[PDB]
Amino acid sequence: EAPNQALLRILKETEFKKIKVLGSGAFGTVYKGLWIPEGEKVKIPVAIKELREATSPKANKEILDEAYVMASVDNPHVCRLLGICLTSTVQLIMQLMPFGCLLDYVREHKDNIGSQYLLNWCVQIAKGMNYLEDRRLVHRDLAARNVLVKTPQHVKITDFGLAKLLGAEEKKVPIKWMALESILHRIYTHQSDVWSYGVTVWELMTFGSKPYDGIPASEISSILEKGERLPQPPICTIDVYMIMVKCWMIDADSRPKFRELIIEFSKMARDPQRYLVIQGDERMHLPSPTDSNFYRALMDEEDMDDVVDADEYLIPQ
Ligand SMILES: */C=C\C(=O)Nc1cc(Nc2ncc(Cl)c(Nc3ccccc3S(=O)(=O)C(C)C)n2)c(OC)cc1N1CCN(CC)CC1
Ligand SMILES: [Cl-]
Ligand SMILES: [Cl-]
Ligand SMILES: [Cl-]
Ligand SMILES: [Cl-]
Repeated sequence: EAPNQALLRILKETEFKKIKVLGSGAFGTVYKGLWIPEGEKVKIPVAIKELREATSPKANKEILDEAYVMASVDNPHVCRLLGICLTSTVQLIMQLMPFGCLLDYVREHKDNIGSQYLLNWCVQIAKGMNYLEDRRLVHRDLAARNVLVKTPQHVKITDFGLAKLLGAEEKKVPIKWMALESILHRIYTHQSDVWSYGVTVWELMTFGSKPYDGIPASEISSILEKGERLPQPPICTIDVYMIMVKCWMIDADSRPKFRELIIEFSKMARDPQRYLVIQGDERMHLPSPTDSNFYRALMDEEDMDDVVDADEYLIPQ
């Protein structure tokens, strides 16, 4: 295979300050924060994923795998890794996605989310996945909770901790998002991801409902073998639902390519009303502020005159 000449950047902990906890897990905490590169004179809104514990070697090995992958990708719909910090525990410094989970987002704003937005998120997510396929990368954990929202206009994929190379046979499980071939055979492929992509498209079409809700995960393998699938969402045209259903074929080669899913949804986003029926589609506004005022309250700090988003902070430094 090709040599991987990604640069891994090492940051001083002095260069950045934590501001708020975004998420607390066992063995990890995620901070909203600010980062000032050294001698740069720019301020960069970051999220900082840190391990509370000392190893936890398996946990420690999993965070460095995640940094390895994230450092090795460059795409507008994949999340950037800015660098790592070699403190008592290892920290990942990544671009901050100010609007959070796409999952959280759809539930919080379901009454103000129009068809153009849904169709385009579908297009972008596919594009990210297609980029990962291009790089021979299998995500193995696509879901709406792992898609982050930079602006309402711009989502990016994330959570590469489980990400493996194709055919790697590398050393909880979501289950509901998992292809049948993955549940029975621990087989994972880009077309395995295509399945998870379908379940994600479903999660968005229902504004965040739980797949196979009230069904125990142990049951699911039998359900999918019988021929049962997720129901057709209300807002959902047969055309869109028919796309989901093809992602959920038994024969993974018959499932659509991410290459194709970009094209299909892209066409639908040209006439978004014809493929998704949303009550009051017109008087729907989703607000993205780009003002220097906007960043505060968050990281209220004081003066954000020198903010640069990660996407505008490029290197060779
Ligand atoms: C639905 C959970 C979520 O994503 N909440 C969230 C996310 C962000 N933005 C953001 N930007 C960059 C990163 Cl790396 C993360 N990571 C992150 C944040 C929170 C939980 C988990 C992760 S992670 O996927 O494990 C990463 C690989 C470490 N997040 C955000 O920016 C403001 C705010 C939120 N939330 C958290 C939940 N909160 C209500 C309790 C609403 C806003
Ligand atoms: Cl500082
Ligand atoms: Cl966490
Ligand atoms: Cl500096
Ligand atoms: Cl970058």
